[PDB]
Amino acid sequence: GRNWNASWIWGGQEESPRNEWRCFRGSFDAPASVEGPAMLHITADSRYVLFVNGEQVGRGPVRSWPKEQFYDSYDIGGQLRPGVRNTIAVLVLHFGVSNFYYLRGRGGLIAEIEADGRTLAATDAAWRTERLGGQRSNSPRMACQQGFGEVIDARELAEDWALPAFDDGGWAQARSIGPAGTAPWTSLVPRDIPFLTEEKLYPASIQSLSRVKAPKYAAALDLRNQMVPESVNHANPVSYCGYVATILTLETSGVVTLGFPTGVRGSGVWVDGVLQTEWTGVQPERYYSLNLAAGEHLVLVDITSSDHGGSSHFAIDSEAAFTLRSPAGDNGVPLATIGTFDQSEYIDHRPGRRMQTDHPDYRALPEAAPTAAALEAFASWVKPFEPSLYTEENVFGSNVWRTLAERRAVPRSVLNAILPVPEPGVLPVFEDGDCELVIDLGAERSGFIGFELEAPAGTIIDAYGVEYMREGYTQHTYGLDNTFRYICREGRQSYVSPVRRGFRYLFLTVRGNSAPVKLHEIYIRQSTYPVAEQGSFRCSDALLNATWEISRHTTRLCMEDTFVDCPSYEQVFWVGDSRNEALVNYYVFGETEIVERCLNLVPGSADETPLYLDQVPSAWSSVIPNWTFFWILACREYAAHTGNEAFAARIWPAVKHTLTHYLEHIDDSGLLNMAGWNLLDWAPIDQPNEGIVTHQNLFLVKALRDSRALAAAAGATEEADAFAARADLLAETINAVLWDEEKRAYIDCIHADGRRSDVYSMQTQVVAYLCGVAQGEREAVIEGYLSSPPPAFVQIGSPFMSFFYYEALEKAGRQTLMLDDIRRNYGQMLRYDATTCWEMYPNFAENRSNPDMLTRSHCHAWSAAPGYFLGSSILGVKRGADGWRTVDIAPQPCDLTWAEGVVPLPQGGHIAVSWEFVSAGKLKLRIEAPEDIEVNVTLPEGIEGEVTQVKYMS
Ligand SMILES: [Ca+2]
Ligand SMILES: [Ca+2]
Repeated sequence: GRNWNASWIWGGQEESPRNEWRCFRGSFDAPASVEGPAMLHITADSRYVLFVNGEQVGRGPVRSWPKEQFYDSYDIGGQLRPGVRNTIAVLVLHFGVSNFYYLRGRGGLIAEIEADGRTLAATDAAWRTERLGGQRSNSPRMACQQGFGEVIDARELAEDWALPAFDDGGWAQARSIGPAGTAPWTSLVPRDIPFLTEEKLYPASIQSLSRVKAPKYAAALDLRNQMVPESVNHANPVSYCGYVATILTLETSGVVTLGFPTGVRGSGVWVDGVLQTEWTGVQPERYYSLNLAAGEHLVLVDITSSDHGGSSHFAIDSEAAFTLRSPAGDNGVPLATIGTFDQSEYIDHRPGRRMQTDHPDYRALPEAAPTAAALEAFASWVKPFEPSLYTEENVFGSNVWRTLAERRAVPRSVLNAILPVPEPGVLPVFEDGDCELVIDLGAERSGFIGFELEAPAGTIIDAYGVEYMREGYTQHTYGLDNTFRYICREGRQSYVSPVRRGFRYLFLTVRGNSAPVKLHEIYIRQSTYPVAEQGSFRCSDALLNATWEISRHTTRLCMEDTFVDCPSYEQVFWVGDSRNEALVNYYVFGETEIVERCLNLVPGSADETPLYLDQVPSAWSSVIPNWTFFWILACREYAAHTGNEAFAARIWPAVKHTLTHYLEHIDDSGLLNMAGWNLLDWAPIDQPNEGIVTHQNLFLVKALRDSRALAAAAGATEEADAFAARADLLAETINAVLWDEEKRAYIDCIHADGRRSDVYSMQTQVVAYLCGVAQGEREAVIEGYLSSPPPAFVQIGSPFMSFFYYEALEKAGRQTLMLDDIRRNYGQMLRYDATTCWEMYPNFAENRSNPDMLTRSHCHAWSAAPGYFLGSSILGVKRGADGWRTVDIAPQPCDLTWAEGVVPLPQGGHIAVSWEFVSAGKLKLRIEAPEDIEVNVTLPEGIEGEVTQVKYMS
C-alpha cells in the first residue's frame, strides 16, 4: 500500500445507513506548476463516483474483502487547473446491507491528491458533505446479490453540486472516522487491475410505443430485512414464518384484484379469514379476484419461506376506490407483518437448526382473526413495517402488471430519441395513460443508463431493462428489480444512473406529464474490463462464425473488475464460472491481470472456511466443492498460460491448504463424503447435499494431481507427492465402488443412508473421462457414450457442462461431433436472436422461475465455449509450453473448407493462422508468430499441403 495523509470521512449521525447516496466536496489551491504526475488515491464504502473540477473521472472501488480494501490511483493532470482553486467532488453510495460482492462496513470516503511527494489535498473535517438531494433511501433492494435500484426526485436535487462554482456554504462539515487502517478496512491495498471502460453507445431501434397504466397500488417490500432485522449483516439465506397484513377499505362495493408480480411466498392468501382458492397468472405471477362489498376487509398473505434477499412485490387494483392501513401502530406504511414465529439462517457447509412451521399462533391465526378486531388477540405478533424497507414507487411491479397495455405505431419523431442528432424525439401525450417506449439496444449490454430530456416538473421517468422478449412475450427479470425511477425538475436535464444494469431491451415509461416531453437522447454507457478484439476466428460455416461472435460478446460483458456470472441478475464473481471464462478470454481477448486478480481473491475466504467460498468477496458463506476444484484448475492454467512461476509460488500455499481440508472429508469408504451443496450441472443429476457424489469425487482426484503443476512451478514439487498418493487411492476406490457392471457406467452417487443411486447421467461419465479415472475398457465404454449419449441417461443441461463435454471430445479426437453439437445447441440460441450465450438449455426445470423459459440468464460467459474451442480445437492453435514459448499448430478442418483466426499471446504479439483446401485432401496453411516462438506443425490425418510460416520481430 502507501502511507496516507488523509482521513476516512462520512456525514450524518448513522454510521452505516441503508441505501444512502452521499455527496462530498473538497477544494484546494493547486501550485502554478507541478513536475511529476498529480495522483489522486481513493477508495470508499460502498462505492464511489469521482469528479475533478466538475468532470467525472472514474468509478470504484473494485470489489474487496474489507480486510484488504482496494483503492484507486488516478493521474488527474488532465483535469487539474494549475495556479488556481480546484474542486474535488465525490458521490458515495453506501449500501448498509451485505451482498454477494460487498461486506457491510460503514459509510466512508478517503481520498488524497499527491504530487512531487507533497499532499495537495486530503479528505478531512474541512470537507463538506450532504446526502444527494431527492435520493430515496427506501428504494427497492435490487437483488439478493446486489445493491439497490434507485428512485431520484430531481426537484430536490442540486444538479450542479459537483461543479467548481457550486455554493456549498450551507453544507455541513464532514466527520472524520480515523486515519488509514481504522476498522473495518484493516488495510488499504492498491487496485490490482487497470480501470474499466465507459463508452457511450446509442440504441439500435425503438421496438414499440404503448399507452399503458400501472396498478393503482404497487409496492416493493424487503421482507427479509423486515422479518429478520439482523439479516442485513450477511448474505446467507434466511427463513422466516409469518404474514403480511393490511386492512383494505372499499368506499363502495366492487371487484378488487390482488397482484403478486413475483408470486405468493407462503401457503396462500386470506381475506376476512377465508382462504382464497382461485387465482390466475403465469408462474411465478399470481392474481386474485375479489368480489367485495363496501367496508373494511383484513387481507392476510402468508410469506413463510426462505428468502435470500431482494424485493417482494404486492399490488392492488380496482375500478372502485379503496384505502389501506396497517393493523398495527401507524408509522406511514399501510402494511404490517405478523411474526416472526420462527426463523433460521442457512450456511450450506455447516449444520444448523432449521425453521419449523408449526407454531400454534401461526397455524390458527388466519381463520382465528377474520377481522382486525379479532386480530387484537394476536397483537403481540403484529408489528409495523420498517419505512426504509417499503416503497410504493415500484417500477418493476408497474411493468410486470400493467392494467392497460395498448400498442400504438411508433411516430418517426420518436426515433430521434435514440439517434445522435440535434432534433429531439417528441413523445405523444395520452389523455388517459402513460407513454411506454421499448428501446432495443440491438444486443445485450452492461452499464450505466443515461438520458437527456425536457419535461414539466414532476414528470416520472421509469426505466426497466430485460434481456429477452418475443412476439408479445416479455421475460421479466423476476428476482431482479432492474430499474430506477427519476422524477423530473422543470425544464431540460440529464441523468446517468450510477447503478450498473445488464439488459438488451429498455422499457422507458413516462408518466404524469401534462405537457409533451422532449427526449433528446436515451443511451447506455457500457462498462467492461478493458478488452480489445485482439483475438479472432472466422470460417466457411456462417453459423459457427455467429456462435463465436456471441461467445466473444458474452465474455466481454462478463468481465468487470472481476469475471462475473452474468451482467443482469447477479454481476457476481462466481469461482466455477471463471475457469471457463478465463480460457475463452485467453483466446478472444488475451487479458491476464483480471485472471490473477480473481484467483488471488479466493483465498481471502479462508477465514470463513478452508474449503473456500464459491463466490467472492461475498457475505454469502457458501461452498461448492467443484468450484474450488475449478479454482485450482484455473490457477494451474493461469500459471501455465503466463509461465508466471512467481505467482505459482505465491498461490501454492492456498492450494495446498484447501486440498488438505478436502481430504479430511474422505471417510472409511475412502470416498469424499460431504454434507453441503454438491453441485455440478443444472440437470436431474442425483447430486444430493447428502453424502458421496461421484462427479466431485472424480474432480478431487484431478485437482490433487493438477496441484503438482503449481507445486513444481513453485519450486516445491515434493510438497505435492502426498496428494498424488491420495489421488491414486481415491481413483481406485472410485472404480471399485462407484462403478456399475450391469450398466457399465459410474453411478451418480451414494446417498446418506448408503443407498446407491440408480440414476445415470452423461455428466458423471464425461467427468470420469476427463479426470482420467476411467481407463482401459471403462475408458472405451465412456467414449462410446460420448459419441452416442444414451437417451435414458440424464442429459447435459447447460452450455457450462457442454464445455467439459467438448474437452472430452477433443481428448477423444471427435472434433466433427463437437462442431455438430455446437451448431445444434448454440444454433438454437441464435434461432431466438440471442446476442450472448444462455446460462442454461431449454426444457430443464432447474434454476428458472418458469419451466417454459428458454433460460434464466441469457448472458453467462461460463457458456462461451465456442470462443475457446473454435480457435483451439478447429483452427488448430494450442499452447505448446508454459508462457507460449512454443506453439502447436494442428488444424482439424472437419467439414469446413477454410478457417482463419488470431490468438493473442500473454508476452505480447500473437499467433495468426489461416488455412483452406485448395484441392481434395490438400491444404494451404499460413502461420505468423514472433520469431522467438517455436512452432510445431501437424497437418490433419491424410492431408497434404503447403505451409507458409512467417516470423516477425518481438
Ligand atoms: Ca439529441
Ligand atoms: Ca521474418
